[PDB]
Amino acid sequence: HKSEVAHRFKDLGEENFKALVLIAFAQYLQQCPFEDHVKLVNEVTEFAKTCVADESAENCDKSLHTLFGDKLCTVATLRETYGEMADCCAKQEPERNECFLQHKDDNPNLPRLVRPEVDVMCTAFHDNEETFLKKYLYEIARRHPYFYAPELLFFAKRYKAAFTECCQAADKAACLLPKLDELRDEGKASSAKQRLKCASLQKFGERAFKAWAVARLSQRFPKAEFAEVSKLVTDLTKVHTECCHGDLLECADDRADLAKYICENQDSISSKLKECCEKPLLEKSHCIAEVENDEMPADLPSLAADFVESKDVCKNYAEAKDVFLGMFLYEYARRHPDYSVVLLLRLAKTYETTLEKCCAAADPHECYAKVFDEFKPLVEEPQNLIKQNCELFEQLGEYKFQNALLVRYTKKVPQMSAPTLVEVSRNLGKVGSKCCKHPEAKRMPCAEDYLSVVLNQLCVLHEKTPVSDRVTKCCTESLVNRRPCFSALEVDETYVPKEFNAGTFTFHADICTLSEKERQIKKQTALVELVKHKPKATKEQLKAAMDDFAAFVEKCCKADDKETCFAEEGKKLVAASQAALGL
Amino acid sequence: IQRTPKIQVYSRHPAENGKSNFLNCYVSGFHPSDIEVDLLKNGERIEKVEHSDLSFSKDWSFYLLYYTEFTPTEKDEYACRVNHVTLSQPKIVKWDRDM
Amino acid sequence: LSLLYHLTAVSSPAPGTPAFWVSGWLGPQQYLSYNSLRGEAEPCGAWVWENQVSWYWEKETTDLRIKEKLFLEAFKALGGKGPYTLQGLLGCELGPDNTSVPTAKFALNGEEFMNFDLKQGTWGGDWPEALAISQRWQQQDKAANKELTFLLFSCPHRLREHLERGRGNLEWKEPPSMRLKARPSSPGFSVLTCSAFSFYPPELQLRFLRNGLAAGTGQGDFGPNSDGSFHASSSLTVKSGDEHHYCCIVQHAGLAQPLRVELE
Repeated sequence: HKSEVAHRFKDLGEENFKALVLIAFAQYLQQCPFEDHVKLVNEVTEFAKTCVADESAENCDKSLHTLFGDKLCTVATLRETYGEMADCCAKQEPERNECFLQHKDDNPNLPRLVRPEVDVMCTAFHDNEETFLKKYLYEIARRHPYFYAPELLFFAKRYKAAFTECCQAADKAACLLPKLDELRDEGKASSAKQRLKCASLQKFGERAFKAWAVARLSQRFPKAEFAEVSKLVTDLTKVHTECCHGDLLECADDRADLAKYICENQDSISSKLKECCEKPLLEKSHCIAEVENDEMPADLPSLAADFVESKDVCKNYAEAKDVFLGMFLYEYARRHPDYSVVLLLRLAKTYETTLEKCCAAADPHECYAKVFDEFKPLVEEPQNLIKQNCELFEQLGEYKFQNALLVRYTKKVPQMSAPTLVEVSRNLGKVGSKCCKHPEAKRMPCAEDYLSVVLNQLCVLHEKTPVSDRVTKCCTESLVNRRPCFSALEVDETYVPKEFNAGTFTFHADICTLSEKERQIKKQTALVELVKHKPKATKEQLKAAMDDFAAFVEKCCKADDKETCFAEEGKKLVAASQAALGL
Repeated sequence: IQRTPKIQVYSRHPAENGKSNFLNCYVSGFHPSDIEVDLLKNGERIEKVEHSDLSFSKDWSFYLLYYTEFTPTEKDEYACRVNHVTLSQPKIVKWDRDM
Repeated sequence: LSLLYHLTAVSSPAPGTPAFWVSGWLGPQQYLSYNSLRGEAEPCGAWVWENQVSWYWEKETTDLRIKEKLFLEAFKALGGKGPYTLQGLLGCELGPDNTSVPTAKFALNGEEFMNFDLKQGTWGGDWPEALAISQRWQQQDKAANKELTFLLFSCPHRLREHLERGRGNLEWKEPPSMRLKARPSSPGFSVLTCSAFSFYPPELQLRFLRNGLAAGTGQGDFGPNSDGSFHASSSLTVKSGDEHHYCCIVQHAGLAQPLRVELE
C-alpha cells in the first residue's frame, strides 16, 4: 500500500493500533521506562493520523520498521542502559530491525511484579484508567518479548474487566486477587506456548509449525475437509510468522481477517462457533482459538485403507511428502482429540521415517504393512513415565519432588550453574502440580505439552549462553523428540568434578535471617554443589551429605555466637560431606 | 622483563601444637607466571597440596597461594620450596612459627 | 568499590595448565574463576551461596570464552616464538549517581602497553606490538562493540547486582588473632614479630611500643589465606634481654577498640 502506517491504523482502529505499538516498543526495548515508550507511541500515532488524513504527507510511505526504529533509536543509543541494542542503532534498515529481533531477551533481569495493596490499585485505576492499563501492557510485553500480541490485547481487556467488576465489591480483595492470579497464570502459559510456536518457525522451519497447526486444528475442527483445514493452516502460519518476526500490526490485522473468514464459513468448519462469532473482535478471536472440539463425524473408516493398504501410498508420498503427511496427521488427529500434539507429531514422524525406508524397498507394501504397531509403544512410554512421576510427586510433596529433579538435571547437565538448575527443576517440578491432579486421560497430554514448553524455554536461553554440547544436541536434533532426548541423558562423565577444599569453603550466618523458602533455595544450592563434586553420587550418599548440611545450619543458627560457629564447624562439614560421598 | 618471587610461609591461624590448622606458602611479585612450588614436611614433598588461582597485582606481577591442612607439633619441620627461571637454585623457606 | 577482571594468556603453557585464565574481583575478594581447560566461569568462596539469578554464571562464561579467543589471537598478530604473556585488567568502579568509571588496560610480557579508548571505541597504544594487537582485534566483527558493552553495561550491572545481592559478603568483618613473639636474631639482638592472623577487610595497622612510648612501625609483610581473609606481620629488632619492655598495638575494623598484644 502507498502508506503502510495509514492502512494498519485504518484496519485496526486507534485503540488497538496504539496498544500494539506499545507492545512492539516494549518487546524491542525491554529495559526502557514506561513514560518514554508512551511518548514514542503517541508520536507514532500522531503520524498515523496525519497519513490517514493525507496519504501523501511527507514520509507516509516509510515502512513500519523504519518508523519504529527511528523512534527506538532516540533512546536505545545509550549503551549504559541498553547494552548491545546500541549496536542496532549504529546500523541502517533493514539490518537494524534484524539486530533488534536478535536481542530480544528471553531472561530479562527485571524486578518481580509485586502488587500494591488492593486499595492503591483501585484508586490508581479510577484516577487514570488509561495509564493504568497501558502499564499492564508495558509490564507484560517487556517481561515476555514473544507474547502473542493479539492475545495480549485480549488479556488487557480481561485485566480491565476485573477492576471494573471488583473495585466496588463489598470485599474488593476477595473479588479482585483471585482474578488477577488467574490472569497471571494464563499469561505465563500463553507466553510459554507462543515462544514454542516462534521457535518452531524460526529454528525448525515453516513445516514444523504447519504440522502442529494441522494437528491441533483437526482435533478442534474434525468435520472440516482437509482442503479447509489447509487453508486455515496457511493463514494461521502467515499470522504467526508475522507476529514472531515483530510485525505485530500486520499480524493483528491478518488475524482479524482470519477470524472474520472463519465466522463466515462456520458450516464448512464447525458447529461450535455460533456464540464465538457474535462477540466483539478480541473476545471473538480468543473464543475461536479456545473453542471446544466439535463432535467427531461418526463411524469413520480406518486409516489402514488410505495410509497402509492403498497401492498409491509411495507415489502420493513421493510427489508431496509434506502434503501427504499433512493428510495423515489430519486423519489421525481428528480421530484422537485427547492426544497431545507432541505425541501426534511424533507418530506422524514415525510414519514418515517408515515410508522413507520402505518406499525404496522392493516391496514397499510389505515393509510398511505393520507401521501402526509402532504407535502403541510410543503412546505408552510417556503414559508410564508420567504415572511414575505423578506417584513420586504424590509420595514426596512439591519440595522433595523438585529436589529429586534437581539431582537428576545436575547429573545430566553439571555445567549449568546452581541458580539455573534450581529454576529448571522448579519449572519441571510444576508439571506435577499442574497435571497430576487431572484425570488419567488428561494427565499425559497435559504433562507432555507442558514439558515441551519448559524445555523449549531452557533451549532458547541455552542457545544464547551454551554450556553443554549434550543440551545443544537435545535442543537441535528433533523438536518433537526433545523430552525423550533429555529423559535419556545419563550422568555426564565428560565433566571433571569439583574437588573438595575445606580452605576455600566460606559460609556466613546470613541464612538464619532468611525465610523458610529462601533457606530451602540454599539447601538446593548445597545439593547442586554436592552433585558437582560427585556426579555419580547415590541418593543415600546425598541424603547423608544433606543431613550434615541441615544439622550444620540448625546448630550454628541457634548458637549464641552465630558467625563463629559457621566459621568453626565449616572444616568438619566439608570433611563429613566428602566422607558421605565416598570421597 | 623478569621478576624474582618473594616467598612467605605462615599458618592460617596461630599455631598450637595438637590443634588443626592450615600451612600457607604465598609466592608473589614474580614474572613470568610459570612457577614450581612444593610444601615440605620433614624434608619430603607433601602430596596433595592445594593452590589458589595464579592471579596478579596492580604492577602486573604474579602471585599464588599454596596451602595444606596441617596440625603443628614440636617435632615436625615444615618448609616451602619454589623454583622459577629467575632463581639459579630452588629456594627453601622454613616455617618459623608466629614469625 | 569495583569489579575487576584479571585476564592472562600465555603462548606456551606448561603441559596440563590453561593457556588462558581469569579471576574476577569485587574489591579485594575473588568472586569468579575461569580457565580454558575447564571452560566454566564459577563462583568462589562465599559467592557460591549468593542469591543469584538463572543464567548469570552462564553469561559470565560466554563473555570470557570470547575474551579467550581474542587473547589467543593477539599472539598470532605478534607472530613468531615469544614466548608471550598478555595480561588485561578490565572492569569498573561505581561513581557519583547511577554512573560508572571503566578501566581497560593491557600488558605484554610484564609491561603495560595498550588500553581501550572508550570514547573512540578502539584499542591503542604506542609500541608496534600495541598497534599489531589493537589492529587485529579491531578487524574482527563485533569485538570492539562487545568490549564497549562489557565495560559500559555488563560490568556496572554485574557490580550493582553483587552489591545488592551479596552485601553481607562485602560487609564481612573478622578481627585478627594476635601473637607477639621474640626469637634470637644476631648476637646481642632479638627479632620481635607482631603477627595478625585471619582478618578481613585487609586494612590493618601494627605499631610497637617500648614502655608505652612509640618504638616504630617495624618492617612488615602481608599476605592472603586460602579463604581470602588475610595475614600480616611486622618485625622490630631489639636488644637481647630488653624484649619484655615491648608490646604491639593493632588497629582493624573488626575490633571494637585497638588491641594491645603482649609477648607469649
